[PDB]
Amino acid sequence: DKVMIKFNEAQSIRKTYEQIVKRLKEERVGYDNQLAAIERSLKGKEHDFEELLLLAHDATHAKELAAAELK
Amino acid sequence: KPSVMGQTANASKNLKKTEKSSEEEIMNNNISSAQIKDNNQSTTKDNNANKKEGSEGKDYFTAKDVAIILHDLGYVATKAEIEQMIWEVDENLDNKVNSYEFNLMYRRCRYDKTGLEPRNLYNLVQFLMYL
Amino acid sequence: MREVISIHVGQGGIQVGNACWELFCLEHGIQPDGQMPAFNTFFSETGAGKHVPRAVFLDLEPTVIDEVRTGTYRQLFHPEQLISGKEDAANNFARGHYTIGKEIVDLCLDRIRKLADNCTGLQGFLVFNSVGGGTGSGLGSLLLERLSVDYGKKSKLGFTIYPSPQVSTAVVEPYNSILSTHSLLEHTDVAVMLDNEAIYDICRRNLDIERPTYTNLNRLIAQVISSLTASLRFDGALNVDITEFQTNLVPYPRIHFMLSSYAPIISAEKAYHEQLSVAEITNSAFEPANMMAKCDPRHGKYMACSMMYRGDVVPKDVNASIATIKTKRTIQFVDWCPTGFKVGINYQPPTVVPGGDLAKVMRAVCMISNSTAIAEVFSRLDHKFDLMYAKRAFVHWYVGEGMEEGEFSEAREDLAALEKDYEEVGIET
Amino acid sequence: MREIVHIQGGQCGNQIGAKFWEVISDEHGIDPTGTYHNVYYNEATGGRYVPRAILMDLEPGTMDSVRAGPFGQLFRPDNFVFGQTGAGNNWAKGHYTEGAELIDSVLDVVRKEAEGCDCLQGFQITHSLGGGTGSGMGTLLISKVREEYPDRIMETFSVVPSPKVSDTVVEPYNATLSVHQLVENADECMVIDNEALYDICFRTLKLTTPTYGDLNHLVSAAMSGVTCCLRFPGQLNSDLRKLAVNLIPFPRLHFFMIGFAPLTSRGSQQYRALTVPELTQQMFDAKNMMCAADPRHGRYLTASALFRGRMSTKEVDEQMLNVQNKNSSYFVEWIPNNIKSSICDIPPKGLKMAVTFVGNSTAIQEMFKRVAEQFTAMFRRKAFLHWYTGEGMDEMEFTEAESNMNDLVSEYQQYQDATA
Amino acid sequence: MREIVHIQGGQCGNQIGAKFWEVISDEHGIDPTGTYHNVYYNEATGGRYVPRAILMDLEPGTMDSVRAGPFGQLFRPDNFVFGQTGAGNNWAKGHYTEGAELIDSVLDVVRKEAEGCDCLQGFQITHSLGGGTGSGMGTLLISKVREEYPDRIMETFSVVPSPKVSDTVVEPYNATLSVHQLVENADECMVIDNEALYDICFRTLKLTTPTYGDLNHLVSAAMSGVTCCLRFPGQLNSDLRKLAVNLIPFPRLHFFMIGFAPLTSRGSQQYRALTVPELTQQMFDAKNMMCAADPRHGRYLTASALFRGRMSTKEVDEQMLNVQNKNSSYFVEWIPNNIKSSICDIPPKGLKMAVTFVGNSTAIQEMFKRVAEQFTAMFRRKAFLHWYTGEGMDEMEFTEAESNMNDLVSEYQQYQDATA
Amino acid sequence: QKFNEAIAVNKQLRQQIDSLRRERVIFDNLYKKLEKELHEKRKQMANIIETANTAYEERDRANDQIQ
Ligand SMILES: Nc1nc2c(ncn2[C@@H]2O[C@H](COP(=O)(O)OP(=O)(O)OP(=O)(O)O)[C@@H](O)[C@H]2O)c(=O)[nH]1
Ligand SMILES: Nc1nc2c(ncn2[C@@H]2O[C@H](COP(=O)(O)OP(=O)(O)O)[C@@H](O)[C@H]2O)c(=O)[nH]1
Ligand SMILES: Nc1nc2c(ncn2[C@@H]2O[C@H](COP(=O)(O)OP(=O)(O)O)[C@@H](O)[C@H]2O)c(=O)[nH]1
Ligand SMILES: [Mg+2]
Repeated sequence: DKVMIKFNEAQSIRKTYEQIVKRLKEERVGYDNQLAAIERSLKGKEHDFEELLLLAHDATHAKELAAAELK
Repeated sequence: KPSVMGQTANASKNLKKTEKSSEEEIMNNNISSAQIKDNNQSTTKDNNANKKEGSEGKDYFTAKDVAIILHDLGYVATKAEIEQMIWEVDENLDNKVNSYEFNLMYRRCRYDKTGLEPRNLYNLVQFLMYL
Repeated sequence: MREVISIHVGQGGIQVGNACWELFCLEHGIQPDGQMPAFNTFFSETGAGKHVPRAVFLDLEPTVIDEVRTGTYRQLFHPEQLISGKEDAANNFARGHYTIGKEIVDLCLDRIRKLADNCTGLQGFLVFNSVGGGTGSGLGSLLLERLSVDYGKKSKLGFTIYPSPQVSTAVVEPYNSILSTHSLLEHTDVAVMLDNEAIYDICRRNLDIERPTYTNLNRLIAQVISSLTASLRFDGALNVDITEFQTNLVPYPRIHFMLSSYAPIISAEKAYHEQLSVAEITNSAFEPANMMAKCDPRHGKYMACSMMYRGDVVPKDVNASIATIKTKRTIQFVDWCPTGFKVGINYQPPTVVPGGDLAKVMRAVCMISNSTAIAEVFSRLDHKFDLMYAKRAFVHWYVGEGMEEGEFSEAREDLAALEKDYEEVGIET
Repeated sequence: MREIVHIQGGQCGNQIGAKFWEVISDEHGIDPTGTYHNVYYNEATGGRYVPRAILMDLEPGTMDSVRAGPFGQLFRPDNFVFGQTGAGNNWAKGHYTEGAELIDSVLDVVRKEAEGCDCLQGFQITHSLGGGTGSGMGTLLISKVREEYPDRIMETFSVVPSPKVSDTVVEPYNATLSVHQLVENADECMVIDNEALYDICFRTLKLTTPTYGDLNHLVSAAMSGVTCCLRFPGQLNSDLRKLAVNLIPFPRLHFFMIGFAPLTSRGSQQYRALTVPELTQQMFDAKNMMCAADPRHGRYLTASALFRGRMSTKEVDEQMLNVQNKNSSYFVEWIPNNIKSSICDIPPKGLKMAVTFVGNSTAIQEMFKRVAEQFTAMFRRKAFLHWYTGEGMDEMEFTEAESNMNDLVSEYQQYQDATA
Repeated sequence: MREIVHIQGGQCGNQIGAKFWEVISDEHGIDPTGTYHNVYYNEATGGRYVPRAILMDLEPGTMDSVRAGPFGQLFRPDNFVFGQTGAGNNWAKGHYTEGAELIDSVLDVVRKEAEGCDCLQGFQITHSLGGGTGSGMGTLLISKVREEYPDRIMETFSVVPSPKVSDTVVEPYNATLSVHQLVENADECMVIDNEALYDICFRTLKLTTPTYGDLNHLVSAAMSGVTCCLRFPGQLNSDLRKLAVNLIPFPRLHFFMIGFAPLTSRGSQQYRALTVPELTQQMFDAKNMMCAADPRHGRYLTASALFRGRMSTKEVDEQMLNVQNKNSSYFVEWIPNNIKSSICDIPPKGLKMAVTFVGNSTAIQEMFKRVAEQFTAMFRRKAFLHWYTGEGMDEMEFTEAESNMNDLVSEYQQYQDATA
Repeated sequence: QKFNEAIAVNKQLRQQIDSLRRERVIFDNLYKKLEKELHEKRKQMANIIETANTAYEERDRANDQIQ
């Protein structure tokens, strides 16, 4: 009798554990998705910085030629 | 009723999960659920958790403290099994129990759909809040 | 540049893909050996100068799978693109989307993962899932979900085969179809529907063969798909764009379920006796008897139409046929789209398969149209679904597999939202 | 793959299993010697194919007789679960005193045959409801295998008490005791009866000197045709679970009538043509069933058809469309497209076509009610009771078995006419 | 090389040695005549291979009978150490009055056979514990050879008093007297018992007319399979000392149970397949042991396996991994990877595979306790004592033998459950 | 016999499941490391309008001087 009770109990425990495992699997998928998205959004960061480099360079290059003429 | 209570919650869960099975027999997700789980005035739980467990007070909690609390409760401190009680809910770094991990575990086990998550470590938190 | 991926999931999609590739090789000049005695879109490089298709044949029931792996077309497919299950989905959606789907989904995702890594310029997906069965419903739904959550930006053209209007190879078709329609909305960016009755009528009284069979049906679908992909395969006069297909045939992301048609379907015995002019074919083009699906042309008011001309086609006969069809009252368009016609000329005639009923002719045209008639198929599926859901039938087969009961209803009024929009978009002002 | 295990029970089930293995050997080209001259067979060194077929029974004379006839070497010498006393037409004998000590020999051997495979999609039981051994022992095996393996599908090719006469005086008792333990743990009960089997071998087949091996051959050809869509290719294949879904809309009304075709006279086998419209005529003909319940005195909750042979699919489509068109209210209309259809791609041995019709309908409820009627008659007036009551059974269980049968049939009948 | 010397003792040991030499001759292609048609044999002019096998006993009728049967020419005419009186089922007779005057004839002949080799890696004794001669004489030889040669490994294929009946009335006395002088100077006691041997030749092998030559053939096939990994090549070879290390973690718990495989029915020898998973099933099956102690009523302190035949090593790896996976707590978990595995590269005569399992486990302690129980019973109540006490033995030694057995078993049991 | 098989299957399932549990735990530790790393890349995103603004205020000054 105690054997069968504890066996059914261990069954319930394993069911519990596979429930937890599949939940952790789905949240791992969610991690993957959020990660991919945020990685793209942060690639946008490097691109925006890279372009403003050239923008700053142009804004200085025009002023350099302007300096001699206005003087 | 110190040991018999940890046995009550155990046996109630044993019946609860049988009925949970019966229910199917008859007929950033972690944080998105954490934020919404119970936000009661858990200053009682925090002050009590530090007052009974947190000794040094640097966001860190080990097996020695739980073992000494168990022994002080008049409970037969199983020499090495208390490690599993420390581990069962540790999810980021094995042998890392932060106050934030207390929040996460306490909360996921307090407000949820089914439970069954450990059902066995935060029963002690339930006991310390109980008395 | 342009590469297109095709999943053939289920038992319907896998046979459709068998015929697709058996026709693709004979058209491009590939023998079943994998040896060939352009093909950029379908055929890859193996470092020995020969071709392995960029497609995956997926199915829970392994029968047709070992059929293809020990048939005559073994030398084409890669052993990495044929994965089998040892069970089915019991024709219910839950066993194919909840229980048995999860251990095949990651393997298929890794295979197409590496396959999209293999080809350089992916342009679109083609999901081939006859929803009538549990696999083609649930596993195809989950495949489309994962495809859209991983890729997303790329277009997906689903050739889904619904439960037929009144005939059925299964009784629990109404459940596992309404449930796939949910995922079919978001994921299948454009969904060219298929049903069985119209191709049956076509094969019976159009090619004059007296028993139409599934091999002939899949060959005929493969011929339609050849007329579809010829524009990207071979060079044409005015090449069309498959991303133009979306921007011209999706007036709203809510109306993207589209139907098709093909001309000419004629035996050689009447091809030798018919003239089959460029203007003449454009009439059987919109012929309601020629219709490929269970849609009525006068039921829907045409919102977008793409014509696929292939062979020896001169543009002005095309332009004058557009004029005559827009003149005569038997056709009509939506008022908000004053011009809903897009045509694409191609100088490649249809290739011929040995052993086919199909006849070689100079000019071929393929119609693909976004209209509002499909809502009748929608409501007709809803008929059977409500007639089964009102009485509790097969509900246990679904709930005993990790499925809740409310998904039946949520999918029912999900497809009802399509029926609503499809009549709200096509009215006057 | 998608395995089967063939457990038997009673002399009836033993003979039927013997002839079924004969048929499947003669179909797969297997001699009585066990060679080829795995979905059913097992590999054995020396180039042999052993059927994983277990023969259990409380008497060995049946065991000896099935060993003696041809195709006997198929069964290996361990799966002969030997009973020495015999239940002697007593459900108590066959289910409690000898059950509770044969269970575990059968358990060891069924675990043997089950671990022998990789994926055991379904079981296979053939037994009786009237014989003490067959009934009690068989439904007990069903209960046990459904206790440990909850994920398989249970299936019984079950013979019931005959209408015109009861084969054994306690047919009603044993039959209600078998169905009471059949309903919940048996997933597909193909209902057969010796008398209707007699009718189908008599009427249209000229057979004037029949024999039990002959009826076994008939029902075994049917038993092979029900599943021949599995081990063979086909344009539109199925299984035990697509069939189970398309057949049962409720876990209770899952008892099925079966028929197989073609079957015509032999002297007239040349004068007639042989076509698929003729196959439809043949079995949608009322008389071609294998149960003493004409289904057109009731309604079809649903029906499945499985073809064998390579013809078109236009066929099966016009087939179930035409049959629904006229015998519509002979079916039930509350469920759409209640006829399911599949195709196996191979014809029978020596012939052109085969067709298997299976039906989840509501005309076996009268069979159940006639069983319960005979039971209640002998039951109140206490006929033939001490054989059950002096062996650790009480009539409280008899009352509950009778009432449970009645409950099953009450759902059957109300689902016959439920419409909305 | 890595020699063996085969000393025998008692009629039991004599018959077992005879049949073991028969088996090894029939395996190495040696006739009863002694030709080939050195790890076990010796070279002799004329092209002969003599087994260095010594047969000592206190009675010559056994000697005559083992000479008479086939394969008798193997043993050369000096190694027949002849006893004329017989100990007559008396440990005192077989160990003190006749021991202390046969010791030295045996010493001269064992020095003979030991100098005959270059490196004598291990001994070989087969004797009894119950027969006066076998027990006393044999444990005395063990003491003497372990006195002069401390670097060899001692090994006894020892038969114990039978459970259901004692073969000789003083089985308990002689058995405790043998184990008391066995523990310290015998390094590997393979425990065998006539009754379990009967069980293994009866149950799964159809043998209905057994014989002592048959049990001898069985245990000699096992005795050849335990060491066949030595004289033959193999991908992963072992010896007596790798085995001894991997088997004993303590010098006391070094008594081993043995089994050999394959052994199935012959009429059913064709229906079954024949694979290494089946070999594992065969002997990790409880009933296949050769001792009256089901090891799953105890725990495995450790276990070694020795294969024969050429298959992969993936096999043995998944083998002991799978078996540890389910019958884990059937073993002891305080020791890592308690299963050792090796491969001999040659299959048996006429068959495909062979497997030998040896086990250092804690289930023979109950055998020891039943021996001590029978002893103490006859011992306090003084049953059958003057036969031991009127021949220069005192019961102080009996008390110490009993207590020493009890001490051994007390360690066995506490090491069963010792965990940390 | 039933008891022994029960304990066998329980041990098998428990070890098999806990291995994969720890594997998914590590997969979540991947979120742990990245969230921090991509937050650092977000701090780098904060070098937009700041440095784009170096450009823009330098543009004010430069083009104002030109005009
Ligand atoms: N056009 C076309 N349709 C097909 C073909 N083969 C099967 N179908 C359709 O597919 C439907 C069933 O879809 P599937 O998902 O493939 O069925 P299944 O593979 O048995 O799925 P399960 O029930 O889970 O085993 C049938 O009703 C057919 O109408 C084919 O070769 N061509
Ligand atoms: N179809 C068929 N039925 C049989 C055969 N032999 C017996 N039966 C039926 O099986 C029933 C006997 O049940 P059974 O369990 O075998 O009897 P028991 O072994 O004494 O308990 C009778 O009602 C017979 O009608 C046979 O060869 N074929
Ligand atoms: N396995 C086996 N055991 C035997 C055989 N003959 C005798 N025995 C056992 O050996 C024991 C006799 O011991 P033994 O020393 O030979 O008797 P002794 O010579 O009179 O002292 C008995 O308990 C028998 O069970 C045999 O041929 N084979
Ligand atoms: Mg399928």
